[PDB]
Amino acid sequence: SSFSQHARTSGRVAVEEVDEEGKFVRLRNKSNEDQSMGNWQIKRQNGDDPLLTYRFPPKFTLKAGQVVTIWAAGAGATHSPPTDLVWKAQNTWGCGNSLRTALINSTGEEVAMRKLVRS
Amino acid sequence: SSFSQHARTSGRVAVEEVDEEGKFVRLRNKSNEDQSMGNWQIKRQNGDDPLLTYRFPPKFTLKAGQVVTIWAAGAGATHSPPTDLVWKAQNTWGCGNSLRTALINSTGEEVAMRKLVRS
Amino acid sequence: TTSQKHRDFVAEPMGEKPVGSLAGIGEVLGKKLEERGFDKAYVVLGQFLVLKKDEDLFREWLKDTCGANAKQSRDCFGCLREWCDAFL
Amino acid sequence: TTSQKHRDFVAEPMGEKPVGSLAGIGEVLGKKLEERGFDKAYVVLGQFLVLKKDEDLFREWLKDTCGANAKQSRDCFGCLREWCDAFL
Amino acid sequence: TTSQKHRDFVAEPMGEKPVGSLAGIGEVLGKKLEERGFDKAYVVLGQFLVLKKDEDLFREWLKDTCGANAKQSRDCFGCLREWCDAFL
Amino acid sequence: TTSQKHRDFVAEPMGEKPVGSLAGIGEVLGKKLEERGFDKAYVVLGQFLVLKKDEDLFREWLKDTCGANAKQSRDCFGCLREWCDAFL
Repeated sequence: SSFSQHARTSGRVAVEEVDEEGKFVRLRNKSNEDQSMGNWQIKRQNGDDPLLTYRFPPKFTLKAGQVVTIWAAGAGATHSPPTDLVWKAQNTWGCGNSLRTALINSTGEEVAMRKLVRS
Repeated sequence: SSFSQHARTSGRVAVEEVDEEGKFVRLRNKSNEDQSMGNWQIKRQNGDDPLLTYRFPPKFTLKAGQVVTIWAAGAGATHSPPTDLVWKAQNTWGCGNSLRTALINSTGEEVAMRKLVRS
Repeated sequence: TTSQKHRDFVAEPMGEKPVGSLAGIGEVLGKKLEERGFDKAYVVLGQFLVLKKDEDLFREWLKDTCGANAKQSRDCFGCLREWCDAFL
Repeated sequence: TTSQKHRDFVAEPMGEKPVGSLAGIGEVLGKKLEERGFDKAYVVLGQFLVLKKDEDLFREWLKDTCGANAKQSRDCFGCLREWCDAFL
Repeated sequence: TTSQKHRDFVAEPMGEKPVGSLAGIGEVLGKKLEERGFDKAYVVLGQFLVLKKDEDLFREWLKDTCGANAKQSRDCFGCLREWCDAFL
Repeated sequence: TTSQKHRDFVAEPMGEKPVGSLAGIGEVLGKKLEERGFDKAYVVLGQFLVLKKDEDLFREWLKDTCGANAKQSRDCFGCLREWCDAFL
């Protein structure tokens, strides 16, 4: 796939899938309990590109075993909570050989991260 | 006043005032927290007249207790963001015996409403 | 014209107000209906919706379920109908 | 978990949507309920209020009133409960 | 400021839209461009890109190809420029 | 299979890369292409698109324009084709 994926998780939510073209960001709650992700921050790093910061609404909770996918403006997807959300303020999550998607909670702590590395 | 006022609001911003001549629509962030109204839509119904939809900027914030007054094109006022906006795209907000305005958020959901009903 | 309590109730959605908050519903009739099981306004309105908003049937049933006179039943029906026209 | 028709019904006030607009209600069951008298979503919601939001009683009543299965009854009960939580 | 046809064209990638879907291209202009060989929007854009995105050169080429005046040439050049900015 | 320059060109949008930045295009080939009029990589890509992505046509054009051989023409065609498949 030419993009190595590094998965690390210390909480309940893991970064399930990252789009190489930056169309969407997919996270998974692999525990057996619902995770409240109110005002959690998603920071996307594309190599040396400036950070794109996405902020969730003040009250948001992902049910256990459910999938929420954050789509970009250029993707053309339709938001449908609690499973589908679209970030119209950003045309695309970006591209590059070093794509890093870090999930930041409301306390500014990194609990999940997945990095796409291409030789 | 012959125009019975019927208001409904479930969020931090409520319909502060409605102009009977359709010059402006006035709202207030009646909470104690600054409210971000980015991309929020305003849907105004004037009896049987077609709905007029005004959309907030992608990142617009109404602070706590502040007054936002969206003026029509025929209002003649000058926009002063984030306090005064003039909807030059709409000559008048309209008139009629059934003036109901529904505020639509960034997620396309109604949280505040005021309806003026005349005999 | 209209009772002020009626105006207050029709101004805003019923929410979770007690049946006593309904216009024309005092402590006597309110307590009667609460003991009847209609302990809240929204159940009573659902009955009104179930009765398909008919004035005669709703007023007669209200009298038979608590004892509202023609005046009280008329006022309660008017308040419910106006609220439905406003929020329903 | 929820259908888009369910969300559309929930996302807006019910107004005067037909009984068929309810989640999990197709042509057959909606027509049956209209035959029973529940010709609109508001009548069903009023019944639900009279039912005082009991899941089992509401679903049993729906099955006895239009032959709805656990799927359709669950969908309609969820839609009505969410609409109540949002607007009531 | 921006024409609705221009907004529709720029909102999505041009893909395989005909020359008539271009902003500032009417039926007569579209037919002329199709007859000349620029029968599709992307070929016209490539010709615009061949002219190194120059406003004057592209507008003069459009005028000599189909007969556009100042307004039509300006609208077409603006549409292609905004499409290039958005996607190219 | 492909040179490092090909990977570098494909992995990112071309933007404003010079004609020499194309895979299989040397300093002499790039200078000749600039002299002929294809002074940028996106100009060569537009020429490739005009040829409707034909391999033989593009290779013959490159050979007749800058004197590129079969290997250089094949490398440039592959680079442009992969860029189109990745972004266009």
